[PDB]
Amino acid sequence: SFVIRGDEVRQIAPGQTGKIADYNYKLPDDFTGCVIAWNSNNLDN
Amino acid sequence: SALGKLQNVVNQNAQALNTLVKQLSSNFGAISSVLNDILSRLDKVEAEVQ
Repeated sequence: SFVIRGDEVRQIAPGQTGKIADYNYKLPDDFTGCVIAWNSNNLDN
Repeated sequence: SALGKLQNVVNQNAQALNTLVKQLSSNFGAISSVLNDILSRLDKVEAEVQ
């Protein structure tokens, strides 16, 4: 569980690259699982 | 040309090995036949498909 800006979500996938994938959170190239996301402006900071 | 049977064994062994080496240069539909191009031009998820 984490919060990011909405544009970064495209990096939350097996074998991806970019700022989040390089420096915060990465999935293995053979990941088994689900990625779930939503806009949360009640937290908008 | 009297020994054409023995010269055929020599020629067929050479032709088969030359074809086996030449087939390294073919694409087979891949982006390049050079394996280090694919690994340097593409990210892993695309490179493994190529």
